[PDB]
Amino acid sequence: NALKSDFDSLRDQITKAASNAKFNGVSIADGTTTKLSFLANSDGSAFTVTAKTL
Amino acid sequence: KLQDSLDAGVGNLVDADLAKESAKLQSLQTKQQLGVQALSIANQSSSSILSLF
Repeated sequence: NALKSDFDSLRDQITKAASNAKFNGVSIADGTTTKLSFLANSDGSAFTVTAKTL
Repeated sequence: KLQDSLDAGVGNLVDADLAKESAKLQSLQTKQQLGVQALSIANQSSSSILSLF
């Protein structure tokens, strides 16, 4: 039971860590989007970064 | 780590690249001296016709 309790606590800490992985309101890892697109050139063509949900 | 990332990002937004500014400074100081010389040249135009009288 002590091992199970520790396991459940570490599991909840994973949720906290993933939800806090934001830089000024945007995240590539919290699961809230499929991708972020950053500018690649002056015409506005995108540099895609696929989201990796943690 | 997040506070360091936010501070480094503010630096990315506002900080000057001083190595680039040193080149701009030297060229602008040369350009200012040339502009003063060009203004001196333009100031001389009226005196050219004094010889005709």
